[PDB]
Amino acid sequence: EKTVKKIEPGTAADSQQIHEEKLLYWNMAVRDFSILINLIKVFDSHPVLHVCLKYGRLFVEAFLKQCMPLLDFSFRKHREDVLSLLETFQLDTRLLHHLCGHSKIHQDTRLTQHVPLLKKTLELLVCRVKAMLTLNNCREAFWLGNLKNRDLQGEEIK
Amino acid sequence: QYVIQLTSMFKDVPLTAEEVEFVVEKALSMFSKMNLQEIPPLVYQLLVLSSKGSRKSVLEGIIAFFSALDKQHNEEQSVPSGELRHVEGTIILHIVFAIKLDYELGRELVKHLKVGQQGDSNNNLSPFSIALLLSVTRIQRFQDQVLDLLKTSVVKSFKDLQLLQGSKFLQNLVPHRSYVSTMILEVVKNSVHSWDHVTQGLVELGFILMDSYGPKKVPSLSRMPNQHACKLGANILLETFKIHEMIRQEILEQVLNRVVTRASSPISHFLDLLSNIVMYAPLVLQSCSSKVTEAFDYLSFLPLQTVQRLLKAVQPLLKVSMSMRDCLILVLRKAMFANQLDARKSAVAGFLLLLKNFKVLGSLSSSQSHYNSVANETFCLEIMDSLRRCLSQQADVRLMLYEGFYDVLRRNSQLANSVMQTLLSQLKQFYEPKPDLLPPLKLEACILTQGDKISLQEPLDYLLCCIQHCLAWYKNTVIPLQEEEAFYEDLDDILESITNRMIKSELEDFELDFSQSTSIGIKNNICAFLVMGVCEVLIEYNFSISSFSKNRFEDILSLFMCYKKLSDILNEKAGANKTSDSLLSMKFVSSLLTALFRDSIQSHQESLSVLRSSNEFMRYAVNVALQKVQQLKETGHVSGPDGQNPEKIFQNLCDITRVLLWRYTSIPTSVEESGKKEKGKSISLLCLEGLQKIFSAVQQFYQPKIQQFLRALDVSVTQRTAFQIRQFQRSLLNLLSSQEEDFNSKEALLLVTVLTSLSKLLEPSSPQFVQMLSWTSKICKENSREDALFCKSLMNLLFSLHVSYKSPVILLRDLSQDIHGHLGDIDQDVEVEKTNHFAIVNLRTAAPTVCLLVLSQAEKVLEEVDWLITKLKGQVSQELPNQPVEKAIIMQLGTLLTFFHELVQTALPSGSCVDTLLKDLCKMYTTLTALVRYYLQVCQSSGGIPKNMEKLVKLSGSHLTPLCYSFISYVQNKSKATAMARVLRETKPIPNLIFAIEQYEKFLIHLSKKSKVNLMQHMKLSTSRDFKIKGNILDMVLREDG
Amino acid sequence: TKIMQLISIAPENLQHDIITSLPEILGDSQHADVGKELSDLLIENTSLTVPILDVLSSLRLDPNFLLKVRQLVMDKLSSIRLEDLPVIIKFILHSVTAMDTLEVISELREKLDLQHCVESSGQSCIILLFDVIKSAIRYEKTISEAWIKAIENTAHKVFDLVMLFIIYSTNTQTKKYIDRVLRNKIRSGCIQEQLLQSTFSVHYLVLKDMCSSILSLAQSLLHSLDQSIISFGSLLYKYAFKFFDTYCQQEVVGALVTHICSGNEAEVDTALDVLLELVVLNPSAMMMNAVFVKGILDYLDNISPQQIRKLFYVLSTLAFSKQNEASSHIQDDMHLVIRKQLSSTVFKYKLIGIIGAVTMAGIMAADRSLSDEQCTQVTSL
DNA sequence: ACGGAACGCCTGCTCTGAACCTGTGCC
DNA sequence: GGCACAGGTTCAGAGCAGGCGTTCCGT
Repeated sequence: EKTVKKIEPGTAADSQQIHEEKLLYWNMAVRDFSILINLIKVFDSHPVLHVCLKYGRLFVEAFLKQCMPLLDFSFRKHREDVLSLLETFQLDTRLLHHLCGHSKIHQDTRLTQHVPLLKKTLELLVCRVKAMLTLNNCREAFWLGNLKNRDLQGEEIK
Repeated sequence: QYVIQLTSMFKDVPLTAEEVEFVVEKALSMFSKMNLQEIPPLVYQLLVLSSKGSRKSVLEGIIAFFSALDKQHNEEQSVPSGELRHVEGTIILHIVFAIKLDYELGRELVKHLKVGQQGDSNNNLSPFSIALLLSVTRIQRFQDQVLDLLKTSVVKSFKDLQLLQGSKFLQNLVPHRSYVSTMILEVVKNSVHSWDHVTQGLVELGFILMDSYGPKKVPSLSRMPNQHACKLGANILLETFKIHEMIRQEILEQVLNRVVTRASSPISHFLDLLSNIVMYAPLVLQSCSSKVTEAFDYLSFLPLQTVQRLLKAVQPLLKVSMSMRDCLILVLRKAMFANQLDARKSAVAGFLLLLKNFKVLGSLSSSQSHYNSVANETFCLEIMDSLRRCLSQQADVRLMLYEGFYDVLRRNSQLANSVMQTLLSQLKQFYEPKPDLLPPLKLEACILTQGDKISLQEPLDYLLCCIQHCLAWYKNTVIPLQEEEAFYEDLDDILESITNRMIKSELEDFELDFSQSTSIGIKNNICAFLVMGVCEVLIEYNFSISSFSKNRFEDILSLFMCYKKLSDILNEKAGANKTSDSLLSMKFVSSLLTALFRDSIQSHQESLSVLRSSNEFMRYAVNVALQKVQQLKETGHVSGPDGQNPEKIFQNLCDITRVLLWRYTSIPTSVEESGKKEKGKSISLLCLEGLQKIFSAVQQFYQPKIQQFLRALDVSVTQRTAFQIRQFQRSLLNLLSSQEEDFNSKEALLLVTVLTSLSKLLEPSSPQFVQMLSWTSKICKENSREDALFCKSLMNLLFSLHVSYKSPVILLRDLSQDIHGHLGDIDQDVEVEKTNHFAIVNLRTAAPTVCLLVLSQAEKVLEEVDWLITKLKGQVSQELPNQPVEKAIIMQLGTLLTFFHELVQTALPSGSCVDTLLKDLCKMYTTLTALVRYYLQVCQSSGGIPKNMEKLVKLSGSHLTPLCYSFISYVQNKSKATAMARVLRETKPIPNLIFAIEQYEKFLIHLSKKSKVNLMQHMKLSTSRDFKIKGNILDMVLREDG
Repeated sequence: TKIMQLISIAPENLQHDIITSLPEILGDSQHADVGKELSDLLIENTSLTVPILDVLSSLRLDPNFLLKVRQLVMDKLSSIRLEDLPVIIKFILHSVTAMDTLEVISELREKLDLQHCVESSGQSCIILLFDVIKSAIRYEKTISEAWIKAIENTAHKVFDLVMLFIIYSTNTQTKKYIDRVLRNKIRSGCIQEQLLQSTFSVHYLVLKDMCSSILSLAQSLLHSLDQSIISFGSLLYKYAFKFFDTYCQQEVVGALVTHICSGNEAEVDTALDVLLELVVLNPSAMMMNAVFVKGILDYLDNISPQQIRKLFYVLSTLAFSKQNEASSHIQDDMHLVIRKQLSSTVFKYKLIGIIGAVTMAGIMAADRSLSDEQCTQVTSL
């Protein structure tokens, strides 16, 4: 969280030579965030997922605040890589929502403490993606779907 | 009692476990039985024994006992004795010395009595507690803290009263025992009984409250929290000044210390306080001669409005101190040549006010008087010589001078013999003597020709205005009351010549037929204003002297035709410039309207047939009446004479109201029969405009005399206003049953605005309110016209009536089905239509207009709900009548949830409406979270849960919870640097809704944990969305962009 | 024509007299032409310039004509004596538009002659400058706010700091705003410490008229926990004590005793340190201050034992700094009250009494490298 | 061994009024 | 076809609450 937070967003006037390694670092960061998050299942203990909730909401909030201006500036130049890292973060967001559902299903005050702000920032990232599409004169391209309620192991529940 | 004393002495040893029980049980035992005189010694014993420990345990007991004694006295007086207060004065002093001895006691006391939330007070305050707080305010450490506490308590209580008066649902539910405003007034009344330490607290609280929330922009969010609260401060500054003699010499200095100093922001409330204290007891102003003396030196550097009321206030001082009068006139005459415009205007207003107040004992006409009559006379005459110096100055000074000479003449008659001559000199500065000469005005001398700019010097229209009013006053009063008389008829001859030459005049003389582009156009426009003003003042004069002669009214018609073509030429030039407050006097306007419409005498009718033959004058009379009432809207004063008198202007205004109402009532629109150019400008529409404006102004200004107002317009005021609302209702029914293709939308919305304005006068419980409610319901259910504004006004009227009648929630539910039927659905697989609920709803007006109004009313009832549940949490913190209140809350939420469930499927237009819907959804779910939060505190103590909220939770989960997610998905699915602001603005509410919903999920999970009922089984899992990008659209848009 | 003839022919005293009488003689009409002609005289002559500046301030002229004289006189503002200055700045402050405020404020603050100028006439002229500034600031709001905005843009002059003090004193509306601005300025470190000493050296007489306002300012700053602000407040308190007469020296200790009675640890520590260095600076003034130490001694309960460890230091020092009947009756009553406090068997009263008594005995007994009577007295107690 | 609760400070929410401009309706 | 009218949008500022921060106690 500290490492991703400290990196500032380059401006649109900045050259693509300075944007490209930024996006590469962002792609690496989200990839290792994904492989870190996918290790929750092996240990379904209280404190590990408890810390995971708080630091996940912090990480996605930092990603929202910093990366999204860079995506707004550099969508046209690096569209395919932007979609690739957005798809990877979509996988990560699906994992986060599944963790949220697992926390909500298991009645637990400590786990449920960090849920609503997490969902707020996650949904606000979704609406920020919509805003990013709108800023690039492609609001019609945006679309939504309902995500299935899969538990930690990856199986649908009623 | 000796047993109590010896046990108290024996208990001086340090003990905690048994000592607290002994002192509290003995305390309540002596509170329940002992004599009044033996309480203070027992008070000393218990407070000194409680110093060892358990201070608050005895503090709450004693303060509650004295509160109970206060309530006992209140119900007894509503045995009584003065000494009941006096013993409290002996008691309170000692305990505050304990507060002086023990600071932690005061710390815990002010900490407990802190209003943590709006209901945490729960009337914990009391007259004795307020007296204790003010005594603590005497001590310096907790002075600012307790003052802020009292200020916040007053603000919260005023907000609570505003909400209580804003809806009858709380009145039915909650008692009306909430009041701290009258608490301080009762404390002030009780301070007569030798409570002198309290007075410092009263003055400090009053001053901090007064200067905190005063107006600064010169506030619907804090209308009563701020403005009325300032009045409460002002009220106590009056009340203590009426009661406590010693403090009278103090507070005035502080007032002066503000009044001279804070010259930037408005100080009007302090001015009104100063006027009311000096009016009540001006003798105290003799004491502070030095303070007013040093204040007078600053008169060149004050606002004029401060100067008017200050110099009006200091007049009783001027009646005695002749040396101070000489000093005052010295600083005024020294202030004449100051280059600051405000200083000059201030000095001249002071001149006119002081010469107005000094009465010349010889032959002055009555009232509305120093023994040295000749001294007064020579003083007034030298002041008039100073005014002769004054008059040759810039335009604003002259305007104020001529405005004030009428009041000077009214309150002082002898000086008129000079004033008119002075005015005649000014008249002789511009009125040519030869009748052969065409103009009575020289444009060069009239206007200040100067280098690189043009400005007014001396308004000749105002000269003629003042001359006419003074001459009419003298002819009406002094000559009937009764060497140098000749100039009077000479003035008439002068005006007669100024009449004649003017009717024979033309635009060629004044070089007309011009704007701010060039100085030539500027002077021409100023001359146009001047000739218009003097022409209408000549209309005033000729109408005054004629006594209905045919030739005189022919002159009036020609003169007014000249004025009309001048006005038309100015309007064509414009097509700021048009707006000119005409000089027609209020009395003359009323008399002209009454003569125009209500006329029976044949000799009058002979001239009035010629006068009324031109409809332009008929429009002009009502138009100047409109302008006068609109001027009255912003301030009590008016342009014409008698601006200061409220009684005279109101009594005269009643006449124009009844005359104009008769005009509209007895004349239908068919009588007009005018062309379409002036049909919109028909005098009936102007009449309705005037009726709307005046019926909005009257109850705003003249609240106490409403009964006499309505009586003079044509028992209880409800039965009286039943008549007028019935005629207006019949007129509305006739208008709305007209041809469907088109209708007078302006007339309809003006009329329903008049209905809304007059409806607030009605007593809600009377049958007249029921009749109005039923007729409005019939109109809404039966009629459907294509006009957004008309439907909006009718909806606002209906809701404003209904909220007074009862809760609007049933009407919310019944309108919900209608809006859902008219608009549609987001699924496009379910068909809904129920149009019989309210025909006023329409597919052309349901979405943009009706939805905002109904959502705002929904937000209002949620505001009521969250205030009420906050008070429930407060009384929970305090400690079973709340069950019916809870049932009412649950029913209201259930029906409003049904309203939400009906509307949420609807495909509203994208824009502000969906944003308001999302915000109001957030408000609803936050109130639900507050409700379950309230349940968490009480059911955990009880260990069980009732069966109502379970039904509420299950119906909420079945109706609205997944439907919210579906509607959010629809909202995003419904497709279309400066734009960045809008894009970021429209990013928050959709996340905020799920944040509220999940907050509710978390809180009900906690409720299930702490109540052993799995309420989560009722609600389904939180459906969540994921975004997708259509690559084909990106390819197309990038290809065409490239 | 008559006035100009008298100006041309008459000597310096008579022409000066008619000039200073000009606003009363002239009516409204002759303002512009007479103004242009006296500006021509300003171009011609220099001796009578200051009275012409006075009447130009008094008389009614438009801003466009005032611009020329403003441009001519701003150059010479840097090269005029102290006796001339206050009426020139009176003209400048009362002959400015709404938009030109920041420019002229910055320019006049840069062109100040007090740095090189600073007899009794000089100090009288300085208070006349400050009275002119008080009159101008009190009502000309735009100039008032533009002063704070200009110095905030500037982000060190003593004259500016005294003007800042009186601005805090007079305008109640700028109270919290100027308090925050002063806190920001002292936090930034632009306000050095020596300029405080020089300010109190040069403008001690002027500062007395608002010393109550500076006491309120320092009292407000005491609540702030920043070390720089605390040092600033202590410096202001000690300078105000050491420069002003017995009056302000009484109200400062009257405020400090209440600050000690507040009981907050930072406030009580700073107040005790200020009192100790105050007694070190000048015990003679503190000798008259007798009721304040009694009030300090009365509220033994609020003051913590750590603070009591050094609280007795100050009172014992000022008591035994110089032998006097003042010291005698300051010593006998405190000795009696601590003796009877020790006489009480309560452990708290015994603790406070013994902590006071040991420090008292040490302070009176200690000396640099003491008669037989003093030895007997200290041994006996 | 661990967490929430309590309460002082702070950011950042919420309203508020005004200026500003396009869009509408009409001549 | 363009003016005058109006409501919308935008904004900067005023004012304040919860939630972080920290500590203590219950769990």
